[PDB]
Amino acid sequence: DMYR
Amino acid sequence: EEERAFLVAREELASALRRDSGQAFSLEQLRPLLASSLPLAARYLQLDAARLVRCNAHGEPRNYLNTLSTALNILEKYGRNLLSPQRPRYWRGVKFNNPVFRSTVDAVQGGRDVLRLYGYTEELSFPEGQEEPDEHQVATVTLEVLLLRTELSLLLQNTHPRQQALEQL
Repeated sequence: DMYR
Repeated sequence: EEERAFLVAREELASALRRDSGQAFSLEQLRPLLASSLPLAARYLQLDAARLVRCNAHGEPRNYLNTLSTALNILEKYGRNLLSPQRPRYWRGVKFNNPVFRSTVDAVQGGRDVLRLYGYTEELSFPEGQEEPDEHQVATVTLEVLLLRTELSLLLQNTHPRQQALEQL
């Protein structure tokens, strides 16, 4: 989500 | 003298974030940070709020402040993640091509520089030498990010205690  | 009273509250709430990551803040608690006569550079020590606001201030305030607040809402969550008792798996790595980031944070001038404040120094990612995030710094940046989002929302709804000074940006 926020890191991919 | 009076700058100290601000920093005390600033630190006391930063400590609160380190204890509980998901800690929520009202406008009642944020009050001493909002009603201080200090300038921007003396209220945001890590965050460059001035640059974040004025370098994205193109068009209607009703539109760029919402684009800005949307980014600050994600940046605050980037912080709260590193402060969680158990941190997410890929915490040390932030990819530009990532959906949530590019659609939100990378749409704002100076959005990346906020991540560098969190600890993502090597170019974004944490350096290998850094095995775990600085709990004090992150909570401090997270607080300032939360504080800025708060100030902008009070600007959009025209209730900011110093609305007649911030509009000079």
